[PDB]
Amino acid sequence: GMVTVNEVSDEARLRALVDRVTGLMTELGVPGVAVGILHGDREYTAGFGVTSLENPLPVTAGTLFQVGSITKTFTGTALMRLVEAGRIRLEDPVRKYLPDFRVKDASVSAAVTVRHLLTHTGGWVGDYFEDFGLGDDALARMVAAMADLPQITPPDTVWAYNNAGFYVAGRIVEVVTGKPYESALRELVLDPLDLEHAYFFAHDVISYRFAVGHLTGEAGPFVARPWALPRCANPVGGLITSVRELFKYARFHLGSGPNILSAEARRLMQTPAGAADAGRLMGITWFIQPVDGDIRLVGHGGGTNGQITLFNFVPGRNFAVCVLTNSDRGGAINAEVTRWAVESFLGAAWPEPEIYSLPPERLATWAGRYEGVLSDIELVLEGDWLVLKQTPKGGFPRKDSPPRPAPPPSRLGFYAPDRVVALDLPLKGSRGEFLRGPDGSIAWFRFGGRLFRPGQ
Amino acid sequence: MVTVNEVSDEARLRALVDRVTGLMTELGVPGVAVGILHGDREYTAGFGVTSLENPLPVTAGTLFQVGSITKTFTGTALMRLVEAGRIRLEDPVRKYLPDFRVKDASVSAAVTVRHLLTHTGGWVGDYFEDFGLGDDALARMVAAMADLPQITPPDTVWAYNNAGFYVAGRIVEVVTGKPYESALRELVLDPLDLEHAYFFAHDVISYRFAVGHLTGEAGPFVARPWALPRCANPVGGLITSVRELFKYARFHLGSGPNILSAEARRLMQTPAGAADAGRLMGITWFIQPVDGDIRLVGHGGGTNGQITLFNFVPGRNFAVCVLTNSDRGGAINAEVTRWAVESFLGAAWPEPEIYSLPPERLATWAGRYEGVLSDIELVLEGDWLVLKQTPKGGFPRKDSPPRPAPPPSRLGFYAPDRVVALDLPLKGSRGEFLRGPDGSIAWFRFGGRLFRPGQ
Repeated sequence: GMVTVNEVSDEARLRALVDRVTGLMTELGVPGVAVGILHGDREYTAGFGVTSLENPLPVTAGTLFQVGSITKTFTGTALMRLVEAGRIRLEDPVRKYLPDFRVKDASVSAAVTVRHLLTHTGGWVGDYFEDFGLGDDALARMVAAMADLPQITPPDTVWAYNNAGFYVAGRIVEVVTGKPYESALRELVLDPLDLEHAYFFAHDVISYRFAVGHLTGEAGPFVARPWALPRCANPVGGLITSVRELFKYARFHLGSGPNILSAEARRLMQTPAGAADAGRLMGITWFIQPVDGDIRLVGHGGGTNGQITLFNFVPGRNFAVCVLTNSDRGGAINAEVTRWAVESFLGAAWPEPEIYSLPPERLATWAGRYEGVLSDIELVLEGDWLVLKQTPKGGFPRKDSPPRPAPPPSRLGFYAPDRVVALDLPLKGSRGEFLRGPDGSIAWFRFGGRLFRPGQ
Repeated sequence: MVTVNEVSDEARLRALVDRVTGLMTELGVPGVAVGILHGDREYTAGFGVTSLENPLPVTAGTLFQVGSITKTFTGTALMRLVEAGRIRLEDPVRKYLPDFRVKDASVSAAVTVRHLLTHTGGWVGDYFEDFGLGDDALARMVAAMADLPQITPPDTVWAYNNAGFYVAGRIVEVVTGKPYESALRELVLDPLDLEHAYFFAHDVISYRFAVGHLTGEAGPFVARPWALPRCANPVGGLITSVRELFKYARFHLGSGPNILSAEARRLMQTPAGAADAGRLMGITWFIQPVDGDIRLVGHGGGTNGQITLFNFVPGRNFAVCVLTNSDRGGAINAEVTRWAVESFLGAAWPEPEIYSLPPERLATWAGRYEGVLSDIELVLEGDWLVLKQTPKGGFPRKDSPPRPAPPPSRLGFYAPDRVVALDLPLKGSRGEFLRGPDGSIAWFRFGGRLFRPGQ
């Protein structure tokens, strides 16, 4: 059962895209993929596949997807909204607005600022997902539950993707505004930017065209259940929107949109506040990726229960690209579509780092167990290559949800000292870094933004 | 030309599929789902599409908003707490809700649980607002009922009372110590093995569901908002399919597991008095006599563009199910139910005989009639009285816009002070003029709701 090509705005221009994507989906098993490209006054949209495997409908440019972690930028934009009005400062401590907030470390609980949450420099355990109902008290109970959150590293030491840090970021918006986050996000960002179809609950998306998530196991893909994230995770990644609205979001952040943030504040979100992971830079919620001289990708990735998305934009060039898939393997599509649009519309040259292996005597020093909070990473020496074998521990989306189907193993190839990238689909493209301790021993293995402790 | 999706028995339902395929193109309903249970044989029939913007074939497993049918589920939970010796229908409400209050002080102290389940409260029945998506939504609504005025004193004039089930549902919450949606699972839903019986959009979204359709001037369109307030879940927030309503039907026929005693279900199906339009009122059940010993026991359902109907005949292992996703599906709810009764049991449907009234006599019933959710105008046209409904809004939410008014319908008499509409989509709805002791018209009961004569 091959994939469908539902809608293509320009057929001749996106012809290479149509064939490049229509191929991958057959490979990975992605049920549906929505693409949107922006270049000056022109907008290029393309829809592939079906919304659901059980309930198929053609994926279009207006199809509603769960953009996932892209919502963090909306939370940051809403916070910078409050910074411009003189109500919040990024250097202010969190306890200035939530005096009851606390994590396991008391010294960190009193020194963490708003800037720490938006730059993932808190240091506590990030991937922490519980459910506290569907009422407006869900987010306030999430933050109070963070009192047991242990410290992985002290703050401002080793960069770590922090989902839990945005519970506080959204809760700060709740307190300073005095309204629920979903209403406040709608008040400061959605309504002024004319984001018509941008929702947080399933009771607003049912009557339209939406996508469901898919997990792929041995015998193929299947619908991912449950479809909805906990309400307390909405400031983290609970937004549901389409390509046509992500275009409006891109125009604003490119300086070509309305002024809910002055240009000065918008460029501050896109100024590197420090290093992130895998050669990326950390803005204010924004990820910055150097490419070709002045050309650098600003954006963020997304991923819920079976819905993997990506959003990027080039400042001063009026360029943007959105890719929204409904499979746990759509990240491979997210990368190739983003790369082609930059190489096709901006004519840039991409930094393809040289892939190499090492003598197996050295590779044996990297193999072993690597323990995370959401999954395990398993490196074993097979042939002249190191192979990554991931194993989800369970706990997503709910604390009782089952372990998701593990992806097929992939070979690891070095492109720099202590830096690797996966060479086989569907993990192909994900970079990793071995952070070593003061004695020279492996202290962490950062992969996908998360830190894994060497167990051996 | 409407696609036929599923038929369990094409031969036995040969005449059925033809009647529905024609009735859908006439009224404009996008999809219906039919389920017939007779003995050990079950007959299902899938029809049409789940949506006009996003069609999908409707099957027996397609999730429909059964609407006010949920009231029967709420009464089943309370009747389960009846058997456990936890609650009593004759007990006042304040025994379980000591803070409960309506505008009338005496009624607040005398209303019982039986009053809630039999629509005999007397306060304003149609009262809807929103208090969030949390487990506190039902508590804030019952507390907001402290201002609901009295239309009539209790046990005087029967009237449909949605509000009473806010309290009847809240009584389940306090007695069990769980949310109302959870308490229903623990009491009836899970004991009867009905997985696909949900209340929230976030649980139905991953499956096949039907969206509501409203019929306006430019034709039918997808009804927004799809969602009902969480506090209205004890009123009519249940979402399920035909496959699950069979087990629910089988249970009340006795051919299911006994979470309720046999005499309890019989006491639920026993008429506790007269309701509206010749129907009888049991414990949440609506009883309509048709022929001899055969009686239709069931309930209607109505949400934002989804009309449903569920009836069963005790003593015959018989039950019918018709779920439509458009506001004009009521004629198909009656037609399929009417056909199924005398096709599988062989009875004779009570088709009322109509007689005409001179215009000098009809003019005594004409005038303006004011209601809560809609307005009624009775107009003399030729040798007939014409009903004109004018909704004012407030459904599903207190700020929702008024729905398109249904086409007017002529009114024909079948008994003194008793009418029945003759034109679609109102064809079949009977009305009643209740006369005060002084002989003047006190109320016009239409659609189970009361209307005051205009001043």
